[PDB]
Amino acid sequence: MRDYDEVTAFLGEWGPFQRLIFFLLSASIIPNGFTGLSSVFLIATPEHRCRVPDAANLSSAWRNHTVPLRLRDGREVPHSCRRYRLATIANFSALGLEPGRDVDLGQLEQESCLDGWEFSQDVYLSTIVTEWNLVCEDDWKAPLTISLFFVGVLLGSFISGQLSDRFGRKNVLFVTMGMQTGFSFLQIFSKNFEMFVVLFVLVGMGQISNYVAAFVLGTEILGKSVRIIFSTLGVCIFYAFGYMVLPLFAYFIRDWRMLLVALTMPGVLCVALWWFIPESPRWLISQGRFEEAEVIIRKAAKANGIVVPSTIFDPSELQDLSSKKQQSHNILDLLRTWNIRMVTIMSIMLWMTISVGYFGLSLDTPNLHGDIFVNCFLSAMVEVPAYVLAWLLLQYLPRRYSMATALFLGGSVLLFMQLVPPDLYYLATVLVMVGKFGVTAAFSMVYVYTAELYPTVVRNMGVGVSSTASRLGSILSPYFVYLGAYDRFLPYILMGSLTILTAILTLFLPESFGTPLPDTIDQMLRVK
Ligand code: NA
Repeated sequence: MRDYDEVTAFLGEWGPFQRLIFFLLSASIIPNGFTGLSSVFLIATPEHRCRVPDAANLSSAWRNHTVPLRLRDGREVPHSCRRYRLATIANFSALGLEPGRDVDLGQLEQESCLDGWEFSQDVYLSTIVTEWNLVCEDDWKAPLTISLFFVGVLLGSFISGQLSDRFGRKNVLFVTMGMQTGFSFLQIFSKNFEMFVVLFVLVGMGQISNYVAAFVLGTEILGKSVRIIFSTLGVCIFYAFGYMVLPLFAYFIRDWRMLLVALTMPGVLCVALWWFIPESPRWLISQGRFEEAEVIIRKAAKANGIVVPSTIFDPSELQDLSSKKQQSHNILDLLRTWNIRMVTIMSIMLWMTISVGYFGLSLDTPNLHGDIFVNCFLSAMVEVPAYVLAWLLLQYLPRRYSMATALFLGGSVLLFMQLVPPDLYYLATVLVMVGKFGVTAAFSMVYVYTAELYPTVVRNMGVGVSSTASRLGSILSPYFVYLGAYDRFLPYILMGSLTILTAILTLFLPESFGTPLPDTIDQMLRVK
């Protein structure tokens, strides 16, 4: 009995076919890059103050003091959710009494905005926050729509695998890419907040589905070695490239409708790949469609320029290939033994905390001091070296110390943020970027570490559980940034403390480097 990897070895690990599949599937991830974190610009909050109509007979003296003041960063700014009672202000404004002299501004009555907000346009022209006034009493609705986006991402992860197994990798890939672009485009015509949130949920469901489908297809077509490079550096780097390109558009386009129009344009180009990406021959063989798999294999061989007589490719054996034993599906197997139970709980906590930190640090860029566009670009740029370093470390160093050090650096750098004085405010940004670098590195390494820790019989189930925990952590991430209203540094304190605790936790996991991967739970390494 041969194996698929052994029968198709005559194609070679690298060449025009593998090069084209690799770069066409990796480039298909660029739309996933700027779509996920577009909330940084679509749902931004400009400066605002209580509106006052023009019908009030207020002189220039009162027109400068219609809103109470508050201190912020030492300086004073207008109150964002209160205004002096317009009836009372006008009552003696008409009579000629002057502000601050006759009537004490510290004793006047206050009321919430009855006529709306102003939403200064220094940086943004319009956002969904300005569109539907998601401020003050309704400010909690801004992080809710982001959480619902990640909820949709969560739900899409469950059904995408089953759907692609039932209907094929390419079909689901392109269908979900089409639905993601169609629903993202329809948001331009949103009529109310509810329609926008529902469409955002479906957008996230398609974004995850067309990411998982492309990942599976790429990992199934490519060879034994190029598979790991594609899985770890290809898609991640192209996602980072998309994330880096996201702020370049937002710099020129500052209207959420036009920004959505621009960000959805590249997704249309990805439809041109239908004639250049083949179906996974392994899946077709598993379906019994050996003729199509043979056709695709012969086309690939012709593309690579390898002469393929019967003595080097016999399609009869293609119908009688070996098949690996099914992995267990009962989730109880992960919790019926002490060691695997402890490992699973530690992996869940690790993945959830890393995801929470990674997304909280990415969503908090608009609040840092400096240019929001440059800060977003820097946040995206540091991911590339993080991925390269993660790959090199996994290639040459033990995972336990590598991840422990990465998490320690990331968590510790965030705690020092409160100590930076305003004279060197820019030192805060570099600390945040270093923390993002460390968190990205740890997030990249944790996948390979967890995949190595679990045995073959429950590897897929354990990785899936850890991924679901990571999705939950991502869902929770936007609410950590929301705490910035109640305290400027609380989100960083929380994320740093959790990252440090996770770093200490990593030192208790067993070390898989240099040890053969186990096949059964009894061969699983024992926790410290
Ligand atoms: Na994609």
